[PDB]
Amino acid sequence: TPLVHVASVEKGRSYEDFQKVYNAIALKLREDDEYDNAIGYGPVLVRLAWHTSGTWDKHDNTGGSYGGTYRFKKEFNDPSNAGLQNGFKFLEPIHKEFPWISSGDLFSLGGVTAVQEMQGPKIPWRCGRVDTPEDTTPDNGRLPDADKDADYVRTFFQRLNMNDREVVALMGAHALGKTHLKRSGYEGPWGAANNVFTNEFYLNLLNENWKLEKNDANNEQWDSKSGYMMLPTDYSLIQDPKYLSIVKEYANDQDKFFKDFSKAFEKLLENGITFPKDAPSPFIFKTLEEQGL
Ligand code: HEM
Repeated sequence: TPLVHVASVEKGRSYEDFQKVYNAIALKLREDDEYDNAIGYGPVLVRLAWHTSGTWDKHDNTGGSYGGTYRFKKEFNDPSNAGLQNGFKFLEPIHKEFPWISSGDLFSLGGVTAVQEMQGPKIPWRCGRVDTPEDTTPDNGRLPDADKDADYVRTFFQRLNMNDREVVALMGAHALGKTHLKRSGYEGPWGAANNVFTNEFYLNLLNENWKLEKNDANNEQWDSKSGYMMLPTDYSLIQDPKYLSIVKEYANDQDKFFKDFSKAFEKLLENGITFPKDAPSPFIFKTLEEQGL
């Protein structure tokens, strides 16, 4: 039967403590602006939060964000995690300054901070993930393949307890960053902005003229004359009629996408965690801009 992971608040800590950690992440995001040809660390931090959470298996409550297990070599050397060492290195000085925060809390908070600082929706966030030992590290192979179709995507996300709307909303994070050939065997950005969180992914899927091509790694990807790309799994969202309707909805309603993304992303980051009835309410952090910082 499933493991139980009970959220336990870092001793004596409250909203103000976590806002300080948020602020340190946000300030470093602003400072270290030349990483990845001036994209900055925002996208890789979102990907780190997702891959550290996305190992979860609803059937037995293995993997997931709780244990912060990416810090162990089996997980940080997962071929699916290639490049995420950059997000981990970014977070190192943060963890040094705030050694009291758990690894799971830091990885998930990095993702929340990145989305909000890149002008995305507010993502409520709860503390209390607790570091678990090396033998709790999930095996490689729990993160999704990119060369597959809509049926694969739908089935895959059932393991994370996500439905069609939640899947399409989550994939909207591909507005951010790019594929890097040496990391994943795919090359190129999904859009123009790269470090601003918008509904551009959906607009690009629908509005661009896509050609199925082979990249320099001999893998198929969909390319547009604008210099954008889509993975086979991204493109599957417009091949499947159920996914397509949701893509159209998000392409035509920025607010609805923001709201749905926020819920799904929080859910992703919280999967596998039992919050005590008297745990604090989720925190909604202010951006640097909102603070006048
Ligand atoms: C079918 C599901 C998914 C597949 C197959 C997939 C696959 C990929 C691949 C192959 C890359 C490129 C890695 C590289 O070469 O650097 C990537 C990047 C990225 N992924 Fe996804 N992904 C999926 C879902 C998601 C989700 C649910 C999120 C978050 C909500 C997400 C966030 C990101 C971000 C922000 C990047 C950019 C990373 C960077 O620029 O360094 N992805 N993904």
